[PDB]
Amino acid sequence: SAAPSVFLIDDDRDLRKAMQQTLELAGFTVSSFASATEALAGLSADFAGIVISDIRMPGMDGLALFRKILALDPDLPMILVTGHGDIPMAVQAIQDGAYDFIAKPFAADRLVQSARRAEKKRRLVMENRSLRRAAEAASEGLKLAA
Amino acid sequence: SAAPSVFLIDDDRDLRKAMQQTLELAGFTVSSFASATEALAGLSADFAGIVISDIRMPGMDGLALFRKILALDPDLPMILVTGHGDIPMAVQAIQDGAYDFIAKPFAADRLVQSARRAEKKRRLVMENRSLRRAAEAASEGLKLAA
Repeated sequence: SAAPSVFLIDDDRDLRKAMQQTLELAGFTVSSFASATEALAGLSADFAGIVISDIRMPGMDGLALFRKILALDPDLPMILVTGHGDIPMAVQAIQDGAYDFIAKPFAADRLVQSARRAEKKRRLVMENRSLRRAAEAASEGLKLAA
Repeated sequence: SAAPSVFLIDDDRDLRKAMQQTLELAGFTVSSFASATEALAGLSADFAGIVISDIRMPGMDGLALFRKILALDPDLPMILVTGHGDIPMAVQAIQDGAYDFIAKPFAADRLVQSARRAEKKRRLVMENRSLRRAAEAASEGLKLAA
């Protein structure tokens, strides 16, 4: 089915671009944004992809965005791109539900591996949800029938 | 249901112990081994847990163990504990199907986060497999019935 999906957020257009190309060259369909609120407006518990964001941003930072996403769906994985100094915070965020972090300057291969792992997680989640809905629907039809 | 499960492999009994206690204190049930072949003898596609192993070991190393596991079940996640010098290889192994790596000397929190992510992945996989089997079984019964 559809190629793996990513909502990518970064105030820095040059880094946003380099990361977006890395992901697209890895087979992902990417929607990128300069701001978190804009990305957020397109997100819901039905989103089949993952979110990748710089942890620091003017306005809504990466952890503020993470908390909005956690509220939307704890199983929608979020990856934090972080400078060395903010790693401890990113590790704390992971303890709180964030999915993973990538250190800057970003290594293209690490970015791809982290995104692929997160996307497999989201895919399993959506498939699980789908199978459960199918089991319920079937069960409901039969229930009525008999 | 059952607590998250781990097969932990390390030739070094002191590191094996410190890692095992970290995991058990994090809620995992751990079976630890000094050698890869011994751990391997207890593994199959039905294993509900994850594998964590030092990448270097006398006899069968961590990548040799990884290749046996890949052959058993690509979705049984394997985490490599690695020294700084072997990180590039561990990254290559991840590109080839290994799940993740942890750098030595191990940080207790990073070990726990990596194990929890891998264990959630395995749990989703086993649940997916279970739901599919349930859908097939139901479908088969109905097929016969009608």
